[PDB]
Amino acid sequence: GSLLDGPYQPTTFNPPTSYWILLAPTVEGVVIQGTNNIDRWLATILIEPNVQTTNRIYNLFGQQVTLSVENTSQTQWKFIDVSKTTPTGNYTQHGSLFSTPKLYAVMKFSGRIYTYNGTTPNATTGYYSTTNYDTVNMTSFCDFYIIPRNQEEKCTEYINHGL
Ligand SMILES: CO[C@]1(C(=O)O)C[C@H](O)[C@@H](NC(C)=O)[C@H]([C@H](O)[C@H](O)CO)O1
Ligand SMILES: CO[C@]1(C(=O)O)C[C@H](O)[C@@H](NC(C)=O)[C@H]([C@H](O)[C@H](O)CO)O1
Ligand code: NA
Repeated sequence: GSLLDGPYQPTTFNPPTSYWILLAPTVEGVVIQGTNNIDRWLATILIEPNVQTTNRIYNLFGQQVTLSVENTSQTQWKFIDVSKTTPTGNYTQHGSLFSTPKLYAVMKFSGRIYTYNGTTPNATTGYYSTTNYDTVNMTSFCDFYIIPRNQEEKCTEYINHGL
């Protein structure tokens, strides 16, 4: 199709700005990570339905990181964005997406990293103001597609309803 470039394999890349990276993860874990190497170490984790509060180990930027996570949703998977602002600091959790299709998306745009949050089929976009936003290198750990920002409405549709 002429709307969705891909699919592409898991890879390390520095995407251009104004492009949504539509991610299609399979199992629970780290979906994607990215950093400006300065003041933003950002990642998205996926959690299966019905997970009571527990510590889990995630491989973030080549080290084991223990995070306290939960998914109280009985039916929906949970994407959590994870952020630390210093290389030696702690990750905090933001912009949860409760999802049935299990699709996620990320974009570098005007000073920010954009992702989706809320509850499908009514998910919206959210953002993280990021120093040198355009330089952020990403590693996707799952298959992904590329869709232009001018076609954002269709990306939102996919987040909410699936492919
Ligand atoms: C500072 O707030 C947060 C965070 O890290 O962003 C919010 C998050 O909802 C919470 N997670 C749970 C399951 O309660 C978490 C842990 O309580 C804390 O990190 C202990 O490690 O604290
Ligand atoms: C400082 O304000 C903002 C920002 O980055 O511009 C506003 C933004 O709406 C908010 N996004 C979400 C999804 O929570 C974000 C994060 O809480 C923070 O960046 C985590 O470090 O904070
Ligand atoms: Na999010």
